Amino acid sequence: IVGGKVCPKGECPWQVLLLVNGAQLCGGTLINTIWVVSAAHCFDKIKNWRNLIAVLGEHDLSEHDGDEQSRRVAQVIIPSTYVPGTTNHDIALLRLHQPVVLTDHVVPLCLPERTFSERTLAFVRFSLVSGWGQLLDRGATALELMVLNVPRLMTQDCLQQSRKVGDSPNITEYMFCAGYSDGSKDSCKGDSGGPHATHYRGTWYLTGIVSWGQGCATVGHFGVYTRVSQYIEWLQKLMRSEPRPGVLLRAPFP
Amino acid sequence: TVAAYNLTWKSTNFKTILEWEPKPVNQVYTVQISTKSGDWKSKCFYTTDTECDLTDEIVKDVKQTYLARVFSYPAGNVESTGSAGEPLYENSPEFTPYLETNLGDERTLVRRNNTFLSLRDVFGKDLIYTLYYSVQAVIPSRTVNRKSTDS
Amino acid sequence: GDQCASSPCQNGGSCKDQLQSYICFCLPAFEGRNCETHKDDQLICVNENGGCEQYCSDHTGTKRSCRCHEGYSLLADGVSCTPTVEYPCGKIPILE
Ligand SMILES: N=C(N)c1ccc2[nH]c(-c3n[nH]c(-c4ccccc4)c3O)nc2c1
Repeated sequence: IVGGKVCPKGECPWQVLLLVNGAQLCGGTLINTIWVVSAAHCFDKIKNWRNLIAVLGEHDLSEHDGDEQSRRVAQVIIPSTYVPGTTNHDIALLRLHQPVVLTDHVVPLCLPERTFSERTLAFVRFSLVSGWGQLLDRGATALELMVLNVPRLMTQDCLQQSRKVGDSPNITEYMFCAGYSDGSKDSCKGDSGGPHATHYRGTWYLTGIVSWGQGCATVGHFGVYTRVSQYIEWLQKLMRSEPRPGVLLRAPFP
Repeated sequence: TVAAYNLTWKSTNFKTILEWEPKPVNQVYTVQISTKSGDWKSKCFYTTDTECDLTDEIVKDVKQTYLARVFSYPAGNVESTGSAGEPLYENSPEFTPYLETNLGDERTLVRRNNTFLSLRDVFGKDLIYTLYYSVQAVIPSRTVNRKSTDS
Repeated sequence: GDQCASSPCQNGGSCKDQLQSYICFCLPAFEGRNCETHKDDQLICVNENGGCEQYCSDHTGTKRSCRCHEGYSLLADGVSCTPTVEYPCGKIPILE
């Protein structure tokens, strides 16, 4: 998170940290005690599948206080439409091997209903994005959880405001832009999979997943997030299904 | 669907109406207004008009800078979306009521506690009137508009 | 109406002539150039979420209904939700 602040301990209770072999992989969002939403591209290079762990209640990666809870990730489900190495359909649904226990420091983020997300949450200006990623592009990853308030944009405006040449894919309907184009504030490497969370009338909902950007806080560019409203149906259907075997599952989308 | 164009703020004594073009052929419009850091609020839902009164919103804080946008939908299919899964729209000019509203003691449309506030209440012992040395209201700190019509 | 002498301000508003134009001062429940739009008639879900705290469902020829997320129940006023559980999603316990 470039240009954010330290999320006070416990004010981001849905934040997940995924580790492969003890090494930080990506962020994630707790939607209930056994299900975590992250980004599909985080799993492009996974080989030690048993060694994928999710930590909840984490804050300061250097000091273990009592609140952290670690669970092996039993399954990683990604859309049949995601192509490895690309950025479209960048959502992954993770089944934890055993439920976490909710506490003051471990609380799920509400997965909103699609119409509510589209006609109401999509027009709340600021939402919070969070993680332990780089605090500057190619800079140091952070040790305490960082949170950043970013304003969202409709794609017309995002495309109107962005400069062309750089590693920038198409902004599809499965993505939205949020952030600042003046080089100051954005999400960055290490934050992928994490939450973009919107507050509306006293509750917080999951509106996006940290996904990609041109650098991190590049002038003339915005951060790009998976537009979660496109996948609510797919998510809920998967969470009600009977466990298929396999650690990685490509579930049909739509 | 065709996007609106020529989005224009017509405002006199804070009575503020956005206007735009075209006259819709099998299409309806909705307007959203916000301040730069505020949330978007919708108004004139699925209208066939090419104007939208926004007075109620802008008199809440006449010193903010509001931006408005107009969405275009197939009449009937009010759930239309272009490739980005979002409805077509076009933005207005920015508008800061206090500095741009045309001047016409005279009550303005700015209400406090539902009663209307008058020119002097909105511009303070800082509004001045021309006599010759025929009255004309002037707000000499303004960049735009500044002088009213004559009386 | 046309300019003030032709009573343009509907719903009890007061007209005020300008250079051929006019301004309608509306009553609290109305807006529009001619005070024509009744604020009370837009209780739809695209409009400030229908006044619902959480979910909104419009209905054919009948009032919209407000709804709540799992872990929450709709209160008496038909718009607010209350947690029915210990750790309701989207709430931050150390700030509650
Ligand atoms: N500018 C941004 N808004 C941004 C946000 C998330 C990012 N995530 C990354 C990123 N770069 N490489 C990987 C990655 C993470 C895990 C496994 C493989 C690649 C990432 O998540 N760059 C990022 C840039």
